[PDB]
Formats: sequence, C-alpha cells, structure tokens
Amino acid sequence: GTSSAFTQIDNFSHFYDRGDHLVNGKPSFTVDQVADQLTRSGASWHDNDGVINLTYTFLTAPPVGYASRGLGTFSQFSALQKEQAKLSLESWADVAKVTFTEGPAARGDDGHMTFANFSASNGGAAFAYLPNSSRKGESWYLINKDYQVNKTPGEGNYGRQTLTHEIGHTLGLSHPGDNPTYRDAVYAEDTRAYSVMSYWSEKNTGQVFTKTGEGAYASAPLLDDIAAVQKLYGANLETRADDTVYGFNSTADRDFYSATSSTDKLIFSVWDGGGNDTLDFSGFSQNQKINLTAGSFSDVGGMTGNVSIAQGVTIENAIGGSGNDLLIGNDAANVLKGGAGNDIIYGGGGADVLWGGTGSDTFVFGAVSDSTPKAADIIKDFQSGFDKIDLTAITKLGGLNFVDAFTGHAGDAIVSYHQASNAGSLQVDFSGQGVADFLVTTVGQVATYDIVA
Ligand SMILES: [Ca+2]
Ligand SMILES: [Ca+2]
Ligand SMILES: [Ca+2]
Ligand SMILES: [Ca+2]
Ligand SMILES: [Ca+2]
Ligand SMILES: [Ca+2]
Repeated sequence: GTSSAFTQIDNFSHFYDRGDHLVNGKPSFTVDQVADQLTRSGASWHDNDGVINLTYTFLTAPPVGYASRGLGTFSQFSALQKEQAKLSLESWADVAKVTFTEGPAARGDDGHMTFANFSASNGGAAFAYLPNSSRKGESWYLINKDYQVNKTPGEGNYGRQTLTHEIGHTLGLSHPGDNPTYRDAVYAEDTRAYSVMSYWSEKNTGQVFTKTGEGAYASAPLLDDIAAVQKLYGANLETRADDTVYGFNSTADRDFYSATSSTDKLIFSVWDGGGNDTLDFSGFSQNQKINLTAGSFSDVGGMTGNVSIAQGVTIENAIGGSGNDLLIGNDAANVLKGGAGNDIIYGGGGADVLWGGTGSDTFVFGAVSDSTPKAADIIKDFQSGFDKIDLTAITKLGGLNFVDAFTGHAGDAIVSYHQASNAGSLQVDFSGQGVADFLVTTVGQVATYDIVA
C-alpha cells in the first residue's frame, strides 16, 4: 500500500471529482455538463466582431408600462449599487467575450441592459430576463424596509452576488434547474459552491464556507458559471495575461480575489489568461488543501471547496499558510511553498521548485515521471530528520535499497550530498536499468532515514 501522506494527497486530489456517478442520489455533472445545463434555454445576445458589446443604463425613471408590473415604487440605483453592479459586470467581462459600457442603447451595440429598484415585496427579491425575451437586458432589485439586502451590496454578501447572479441571467444563464429544495435539483452540483446561479447552499454538497448567523457568497462567477458564459460568448484570454498572484498580496486587482487578513472568506473561481501565476494563501493559519489542477477545487482559509481554478486555466504556483496544508501541483513547473506547519507537497509532472517552509514537511511523488533526471524537483529547504521524501505511491512500501552506486537492481537508491554547495539528491533506479530514472535534488542534506518508501 501507501503512506497516509500520499493517501491524503490522492484523496483530496479526487475529493471533488465530477461526472459518471451519483451524489446525493443525483447524477454528478462535470463542468461541461453544467455549462450545457446552465445554457439550456438557448438564449444569448448575438454578435461578427467576435465580441458582444453591451451598453447598460441605471434607469433614472420608470419605463413606459412600469406601473403595470405590480412592483410598486420605482427608485434609481444608489451610487453604491452602481459601483457594485460595475464590479459584478466586470467579473463577467473578465471571463467571457462580452463588454459592458454604461450608456443609452446604441445602434452599434449588441444589446442593452437596465438596472433599477422597486419597492413592493410582491416582485420578489430581484429578477432578470433571458436575452431572448421582450425584456432582455433588464434586471430589477427589491428594496423596502422589510428587504434591505440589495441596498448595501458589497464583496462577499448576497447583495453583491444577487447583482452577479441576475446579470448572469440576463447573459443567458438559466438557474440550474426548473416549495423546491436541493432535493429537486437535476444534478448533484447544483449549489453555490459551483455556481452563483444556484438557489441552494454549498452545505448541500458538503462544503463549508461559514457558520450559522453569517453570510458568505461568491461575489464573482464560479467554476460552472465561467464554463457556461464562455460556452456562450467565448473565453476572454486577454484578462490577467501577465504574471498574477491571487489571494494575499494579490495583483489581480479584483476585490473578490484579494485577501488581507486570516479571517477573509474567499469564495472564487480563478479565471486567468496566461503568464506565471500564484495562489497565495500564506496569510491563513487554518489547514488548507490547494489544488493547482485545472478545474479543480481547493479548501482555502479554513473553508472547504471555496476556491477553484477554471477549466482551461493553468496556475503554476501555490503558497500554503500556517496550517498543515496539502499542496498539489499540475504538469507545469510549479513553485509550491508549504509555509509554516506540517505540509504535504506533491509536485506532479515537470520539474518543480518545492519549499517546505518551517515545520516538518513531506514531499510526495506518485510516479517516476514526477521527478526524472532530465527534469527534477528541487526541494529548496530540505531539513533532514524532520522533512520526508515520500515514494510510497511508487514503491507501494516495497522499500528501497540504499547503495553508493546503482547495481542494476530495481529499487536501488542513492542518497548523495555535495558539502561545498549544500546540495543533496535522491536518485533511484525504479526500473532496475542500472541508472537513475528518478531524481530529486535538495538544498540541505538528505539522509536515508528521511525517505519513506
Ligand atoms: Ca496571469
Ligand atoms: Ca498561468
Ligand atoms: Ca503550511
Ligand atoms: Ca511547512
Ligand atoms: Ca508540476
Ligand atoms: Ca515534478
């Protein structure tokens, strides 16, 4: 078998797997299947220029026929609502080839949107219309003494998500399914851990974002939402195409991607167009499980399944926090830093740069191809006696035979050290061809007792 360290890596790596199985008695849908699901109405703005350019207006007066909508008193968006609406619009624009410019309907635009408030509860908390309807572009928001949610929308609260969700609807995204409860969902992932369009909380799928008495809602399009809107209008590859840091020390310039304190409740799906990027969750003291696999979920900031990387996005680096984290790389050359605490770092393919940080860290390898002589991982701060290099997924605990030179037998391993440069290495001949087919180099000596095989 394998060590518990690898099992933990393997477990988390698969913990959020989707497709071809039942969850909560419902079929689990992959991202692509949800994208089909969320665009099942067939409605969309139409372009040609390859981009959908929409204009939008913050209504200053009721439109003709307004009074017949049974909405009561009309009111214009306050400056705060406009501000939040613009951030919400932007977060959609960041991921799909759609643009939102404030202004009156124009001949050259591809459609027009309107935002306004109403005061009669009978109208519902808020609502919008698909782009193929006669009220295409419109989204309305309730505000009265009894319902104050839309009055102060802000990063992380339902007021901001409402804006995001309603705009999503005007873009062509329908709700995940047709009193109803999650039990009536058509697919397992119909919760707001996967999509802001869902009416059901993340607790239905097991994720934990916050506790009772507190609200925590993704401010921007989540994983399936991104997939859905990109299916409709194409992926916007131009956003954040240079190097980008997400989380703490964020350079993404988006409130929902920024963290400044250990108590921040991050709920986002990373959309990124290119460059060498990092998920920096170093400011957190809670245990995290960061997965750089495209389309995968991570447990960040003491929460679970709250962070994800969109399909088609390559994120290269991850920085754990103070807790006992799991860091999982992808096929690219990754820089993974555990931070303080006892971490389990898995590089995956390519030559990775691993940092344990203080504590007692474990560097896991699941396949020979993870770290070869021609493309080897480098653990830049290996602390012998405390850190470990785990090869159990490869050896299945069969053990290794530490020697000074490969004898041609499968399982031979060579622990070397070059004092003059404080550089160490673990070479292994798994195939037994008489030469190393697996290599890991370190900064700091490595001893046979630091290896788990
Ligand atoms: Ca980037
Ligand atoms: Ca990248
Ligand atoms: Ca850590
Ligand atoms: Ca550490
Ligand atoms: Ca990698
Ligand atoms: Ca690797």
